[PDB]
Amino acid sequence: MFMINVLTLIIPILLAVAFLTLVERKVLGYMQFRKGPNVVGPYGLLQPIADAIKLFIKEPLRPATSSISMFILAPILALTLALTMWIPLPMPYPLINMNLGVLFMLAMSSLAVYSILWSGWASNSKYALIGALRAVAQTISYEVTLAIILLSVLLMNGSFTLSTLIITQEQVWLIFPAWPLAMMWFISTLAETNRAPFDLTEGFNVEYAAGPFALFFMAEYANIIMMNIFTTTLFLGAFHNPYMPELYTINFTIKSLLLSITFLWIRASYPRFRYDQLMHLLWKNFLPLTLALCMWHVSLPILLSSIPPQT
Amino acid sequence: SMMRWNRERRRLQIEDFEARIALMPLLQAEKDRRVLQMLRENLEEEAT
Amino acid sequence: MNPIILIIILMTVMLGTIIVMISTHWLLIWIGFEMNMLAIIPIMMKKHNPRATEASTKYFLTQSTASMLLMMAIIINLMFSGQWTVMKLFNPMASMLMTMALAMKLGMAPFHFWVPEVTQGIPLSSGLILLTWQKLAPMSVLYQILPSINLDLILTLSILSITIGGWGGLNQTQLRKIMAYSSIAHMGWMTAVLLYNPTMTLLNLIIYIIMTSTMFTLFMANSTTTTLSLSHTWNKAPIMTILVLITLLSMGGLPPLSGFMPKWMIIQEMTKNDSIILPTLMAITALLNLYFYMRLTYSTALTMFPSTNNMKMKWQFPTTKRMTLLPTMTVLSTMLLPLTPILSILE
Amino acid sequence: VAAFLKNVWAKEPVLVASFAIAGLAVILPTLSPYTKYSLMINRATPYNYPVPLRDDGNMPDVPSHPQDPQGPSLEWLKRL
Amino acid sequence: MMTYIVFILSIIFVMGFVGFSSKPSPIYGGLGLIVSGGVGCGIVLNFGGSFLGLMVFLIYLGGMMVVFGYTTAMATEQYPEVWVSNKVVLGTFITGLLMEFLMVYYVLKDKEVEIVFKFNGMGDWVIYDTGDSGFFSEEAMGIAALYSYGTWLVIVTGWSLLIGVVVIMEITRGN
Amino acid sequence: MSLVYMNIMMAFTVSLTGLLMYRSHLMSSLLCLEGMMLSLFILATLMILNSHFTLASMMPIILLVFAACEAALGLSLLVMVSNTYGTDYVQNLNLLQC
Amino acid sequence: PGIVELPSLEDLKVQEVKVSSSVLKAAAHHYGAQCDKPNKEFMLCRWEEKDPRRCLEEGKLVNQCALEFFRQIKRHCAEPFTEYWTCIDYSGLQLFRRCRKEQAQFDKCVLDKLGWVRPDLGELSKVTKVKTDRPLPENPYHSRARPEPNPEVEGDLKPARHGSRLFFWTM
Amino acid sequence: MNLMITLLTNFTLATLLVTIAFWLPQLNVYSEKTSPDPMGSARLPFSMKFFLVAITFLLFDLEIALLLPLPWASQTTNLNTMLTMALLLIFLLAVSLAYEWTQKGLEWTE
Ligand SMILES: CCCCCCCCCCCCCCCCCC(=O)OC[C@H](COP(=O)([O-])OC[C@H](O)COP(=O)([O-])OC[C@H](COC(=O)CCCCCCCCCCCCCCCCC)OC(=O)CCCCCCCCCCCCCCCCC)OC(=O)CCCCCCCCCCCCCCCCC
Ligand SMILES: CCCCCCCCCCCCCCCCCC(=O)OC[C@H](COP(=O)([O-])OCC[N+](C)(C)C)OC(=O)CCCCCCCCCCCCCCCCC
Ligand SMILES: CCCCCCCCCCCCCCCCCC(=O)OC[C@H](COP(=O)(O)OCCN)OC(=O)CCCCCCCCCCCCCCCCC
Ligand SMILES: CCCCCCCCCCCCCCCCCC(=O)OC[C@H](COP(=O)(O)OCCN)OC(=O)CCCCCCCCCCCCCCCCC
Ligand SMILES: CCCCCCCCCCCCCCCCCC(=O)OC[C@H](COP(=O)(O)OCCN)OC(=O)CCCCCCCCCCCCCCCCC
Repeated sequence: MFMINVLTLIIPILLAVAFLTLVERKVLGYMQFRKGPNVVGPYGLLQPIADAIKLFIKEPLRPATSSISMFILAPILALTLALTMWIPLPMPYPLINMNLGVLFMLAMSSLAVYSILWSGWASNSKYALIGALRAVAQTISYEVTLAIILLSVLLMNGSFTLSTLIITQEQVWLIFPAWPLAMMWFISTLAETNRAPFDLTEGFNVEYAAGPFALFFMAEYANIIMMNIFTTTLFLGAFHNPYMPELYTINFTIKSLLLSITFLWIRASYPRFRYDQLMHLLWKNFLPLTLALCMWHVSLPILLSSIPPQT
Repeated sequence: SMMRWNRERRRLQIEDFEARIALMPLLQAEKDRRVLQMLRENLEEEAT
Repeated sequence: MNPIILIIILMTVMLGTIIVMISTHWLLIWIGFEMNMLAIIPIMMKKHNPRATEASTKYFLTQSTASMLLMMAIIINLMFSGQWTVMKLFNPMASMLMTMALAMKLGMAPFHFWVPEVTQGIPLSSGLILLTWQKLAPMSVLYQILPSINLDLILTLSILSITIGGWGGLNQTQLRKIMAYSSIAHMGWMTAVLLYNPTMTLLNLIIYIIMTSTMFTLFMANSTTTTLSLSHTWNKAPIMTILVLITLLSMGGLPPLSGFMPKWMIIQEMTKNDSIILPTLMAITALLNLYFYMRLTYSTALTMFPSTNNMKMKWQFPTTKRMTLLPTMTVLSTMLLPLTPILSILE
Repeated sequence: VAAFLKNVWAKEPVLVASFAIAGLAVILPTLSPYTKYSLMINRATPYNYPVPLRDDGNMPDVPSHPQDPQGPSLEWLKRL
Repeated sequence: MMTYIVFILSIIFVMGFVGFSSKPSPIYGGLGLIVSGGVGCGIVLNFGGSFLGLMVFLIYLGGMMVVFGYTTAMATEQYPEVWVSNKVVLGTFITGLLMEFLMVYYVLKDKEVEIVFKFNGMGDWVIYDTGDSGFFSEEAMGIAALYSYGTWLVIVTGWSLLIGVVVIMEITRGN
Repeated sequence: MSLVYMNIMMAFTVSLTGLLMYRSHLMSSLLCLEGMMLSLFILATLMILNSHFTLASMMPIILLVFAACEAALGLSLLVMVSNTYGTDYVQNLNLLQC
Repeated sequence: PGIVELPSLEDLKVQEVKVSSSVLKAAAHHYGAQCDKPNKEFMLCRWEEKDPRRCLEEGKLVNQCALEFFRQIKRHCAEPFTEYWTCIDYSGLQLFRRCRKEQAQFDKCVLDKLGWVRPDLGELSKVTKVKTDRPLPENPYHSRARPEPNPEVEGDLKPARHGSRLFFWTM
Repeated sequence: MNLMITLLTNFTLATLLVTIAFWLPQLNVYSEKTSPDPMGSARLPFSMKFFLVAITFLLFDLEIALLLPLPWASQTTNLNTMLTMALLLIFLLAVSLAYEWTQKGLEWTE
């Protein structure tokens, strides 16, 4: 009965990642004054299935790998860490209800750079290795402000429990007392997944075939949907009636779709940063403000007597 | 808003903790009889 | 190096040694050793040449291995005692591990194989710090755990340290490696008398630090790193010529100089405890140290003199170098023997 | 000290905002009246069991039942 | 079988270090140390040390072993390996890892049960749930006490981290 | 003594034997050293959680942080070696024989 | 060593309170109000004796007074209590804050039919004083006598006789 | 237990999708192709800046590891000491950042 619940989590994740490609191409279509896919299925609803069957029978490149084991374990780790970030997410009750789900997600996302690094070393190219090292440096850079912003917000929560984060926001959204943390969190999650305007990989895993590239691709989009849902729970937490959980489920679904389309609407609006310009954005703009707001959200529940409950 | 609601949640935490405190004598007496039951059973099966 | 950063780093070295000296807890002992190593690593790389990077790498590897063995000894103590007081250890396995780890931090033989290398790779002031200040923290931990130190192990390490620091001084023309093998021999001397009277351990430590600091201060005043470069001191500064060599006659262990003060007192505490063979052997090996270091004394005060013509230019310039405490440390390293019963202040 | 402040607010508003937020986070917990209530709520939160005392005979400040007058009361927390 | 699980992980943990103490390469050495960190974290998590296991993942593995793999990947110039079609490029990997789990299951033999059954821990070893603790992880509150009780510890730790930043920036300059 | 503690000590001694027999690289030395640090973390954590000794639960984190900072220092040393020779080979570190 | 004296199975038998935890949490504050005295005499015996074997009968007194707490709910107000603990029982964390109208009905029916006042916030966490006739334990750790300390130093400090007595130094 | 089953199912689905992604187009007998990028035979030069940002990540990540028990430390009784040490840790993280600033450590990846 629990394995049924694991399958009903992981199969709709893959279906939602499949149709996120359609939603991305349609929304980027209409924002670019054009249409997106509408020929393949009715209004394009068979374009993800056609793209998947195309990528999964495409020829493997016969890759001259510098290692077998890291070449295989980078998509495996990418998909496993793409799926295991979902299991503490409260929707309104998670698959794995754990007391440290926030810290669990921060740890499993900090482990997600090894897929990039092992894909980089598993290629023979020095240029692909340089691009992978740049991507790893970018991602571990923005994980710093992920951790500090996340800590600063959870100083209003009481604990690292994600289900408690629904109880915290029953009177007001947590974007009202923490909107600078919200906007820096949102740009930081934008810069984690190498999403535009932080996508200098399209400006490292091309040693793979088109199939394993589809695996890294769907792991990246599962991370995009997951960080949008986690931002929804973290700042725009919905109303929850324990006798009708579908109210919370429809509410955070609508907010997660709007935030994912906000990613799609940011990527069709801005040019890319140069690499040192987003290192400047992290280390010289987001990090002083983030440390000051960390001091502020430490010392503020003490001065307002609004220290949240531990339990 | 977070001020009023964190203060109310602290009052609710104190209410739950006082429920725990009112229940701890019964749970402690049942725990004592639990462990003495199991040790008497282990003693008798050790003797046989 | 930025001088404010130098002051901060030197105070951090002193702070790490002080945290090892004042703490009643094992985690703070380990923290003080970690702080001491972390801060002393740029002192070795003051000049930024490949020999300093090699020396700092060897020093990092040895001191990191000693730090992890120290933490394993602490963890085994927490198994068999459930507590953290810096006192005697409650397992001879943890006692053996902490004795081995402190012998690695001191560079006692057979863990001596990093001491003549690293001292060769680094400048003279950083070698001065490595051979004077870095002895103070592991000798303090050995002072605090001596009810658990195995007798046979500390005597084995002591006599092996004295023999290897003796036979290391033959084949050397480098002044820094000679100070390093003298370091190894004197650490064998200090840990010989540790389980019998640790006041003589502290006396040997203080006299050793005074003599080593006098020698490195003279080496910095003359900017000489080898025996052959030391041999030109008679023509440049003739007062510098003999002070090096009466200080080194002290460092051998030779009356009436104060470097005869530790070893004799060490023998004076080991013939009480019915060990006659062991101080006899250790001080015969100290005579072997006298043999090689007296050959160096003959090298500087006598035969191999000759100068070069550019020395004539150095006659028109005095030493503007800071010879800090060098008359004080030269007086305290020779003429202290008539004040030998001052050692009661070290109880 | 004022034209320099306008200059640094023109050039670098991020660092001005950071130092202002950090300065307020330092000074404002002492300038606040509600800071003592944080201390009072955290010391009145009962994580343990309130172990009773043997009645020796002369303890006027210690009650005999939770619904007694004497004892530490949280009327201030209920009202605020 | 399920009872001895911590012990099983510990055996794998020991075998994990034999993955890289024999030192086949620094890159496979990092890979073996990551797998060993995961299984030692499993050992930690199965005593109720949830925060400490997440410090293994977040700080040891995702914080420091990322930097070890990063610095290793900026050295040790690579070279290709066998890249025949799928009967070599993945089939040998699967047969090798099946032989690795064969080696894991292979050590639980008659020379092991003389140590396991004479010194049976499972049944009386894992005693972290001995009675009630209350409304709090004792390990969480012990880590929380770093700020009220650990004033000197936090001072010397933050000073060592500041000195670590200064020391790295001084030695990595070359001037 | 106990069994799982003997396993963590066995891992510590195995990574010690790997730390005491160098093959080619300095990164192998740093990896064996940090495997030693990992085993110290595991064994300290199991002792501290076993005895329910509460205040020592901050101790392994301390044992992490310093030592991880220590590893950072070691990595920087390796880098300077690899900026002089091009490799991190321990046989390039033999100029201090004389 | 000595044989540990475990009491018999017949000395442990009591009429248990066989209700679930949501029944106990819905009936927690009135239990803390009305069953105060044998509960606190038991927990005072439990923290003073540090041994459950000497805390048996007082514990049974708890299990004598808990059931008479619930029977007096079962005779008068079993239906508002059942409607209240069902809504307590629904929730995962068993929130008091989800069940306020059933709480008001249970408190109203209890204050009417029995006259019990639900305690204020802050009262059940009080340290109370307990009057007992049982004695104070003179050695609850069962410890033996401490070893005697070393004799301290005393008296006026005289100078050292003929100095240090170090081989030839006369001072 | 449920967590281990969930991790095992996620790992099995990942390995199954990788195995399908490798073995399904290797049914094809397409072509054995020959004749094997911005460098052809150049070695990798080391870059000091990437290592500086990696070690900067590691040191600030250790400072974050210290900062992590703050939502639990807010519940303590000695709030003045707790607030002083929390502000002291975040201030030392800021002092490490300012020293990384002024010694040109954040340059050419600022
Ligand atoms: C109304 C208010 C006013 C009242 C005023 C009353 C006082 C008025 C006079 C004021 C001045 C007083 C001066 C001190 C009192 C006399 C001390 C004395 O002679 O002790 C005898 C002392 C033992 O003889 P005693 O018959 O048993 O005692 C007669 C008294 O009752 C001795 O009594 P004690 O039982 O108290 O003896 C104490 C004890 C007695 O001794 C012992 O218990 C045995 C320990 C003795 C040292 C053994 C060390 C052996 C290994 C190291 C040798 C190093 C090389 C030797 C020197 C080479 C050149 C540097 O002394 C010690 O432990 C300290 C060490 C010896 C220092 C003596 C004082 C020297 C001050 C000036 C130093 C100038 C450099 C001298 C040479 C440096 C070495 C001494 O003689 C020796 O040990 C022979 C060594 C030389 C003694 C120094 C003579 C002092 C005058 C020297 C002026 C000329 C300097 C020339 C330039 C520099 C040298 C080339
Ligand atoms: C959670 C749901 C979503 C949340 C909101 C996010 C949705 C909106 C997204 C919009 C599109 C974003 C596109 C990509 C953005 C990347 C570029 C960018 O903006 O970089 C950040 C830019 C960078 O600026 P920059 O790059 O222009 O700066 C140039 C810097 N120099 C001069 C050094 C070269 O801005 C920031 O870093 C600001 C971050 C937010 C600051 C919030 C401060 C709050 C107020 C504090 C107090 C201030 C007053 C002082 C005290 C007063 C007391 C009374
Ligand atoms: C290259 C190899 C293959 C790569 C892909 C696969 C591996 C990498 C991706 C998956 C990572 C696995 C992470 C496993 C642990 C995650 C942390 C964790 O367990 O946290 C949850 C929870 C703590 O929360 P809490 O609520 O306190 O616990 C219940 C208390 N009432 O704690 C619990 O609930 C404890 C549950 C029991 C303990 C679980 C132990 C899992 C098995 C050991 C580790 C397995 C992975 C080893 C290799 C890792 C390589 C990175
Ligand atoms: C129970 C006892 C407890 C312990 C008691 C106390 C033990 C003290 C141990 C002292 C160890 C000191 C080590 C050296 C000092 C540390 C800092 C340092 O190295 O300063 C020297 C300084 C560096 O200048 P720099 O520019 O780097 O010179 C190199 C060329 N450019 O400048 C120079 O290089 C100038 C040259 C002269 C330097 C002389 C320094 C002597 C310091 C030691 C004095 C003697 C020991 C103290 C007194 C006796 C106590 C043992
Ligand atoms: C006491 C409270 C706690 C304080 C500690 C915690 C602070 C949290 C934020 C941490 C920030 C860490 C890094 C800070 C580095 C400061 C030095 C600096 O940045 O100098 C350079 C800069 C000139 O800019 P430039 O060099 O051109 O920048 C490169 C891109 N163009 O120079 C500048 O832009 C000038 C920056 C310094 C002066 C800023 C003054 C702000 C004043 C705000 C109002 C008063 C606030 C009260 C406290 C006083 C603060 C000074």
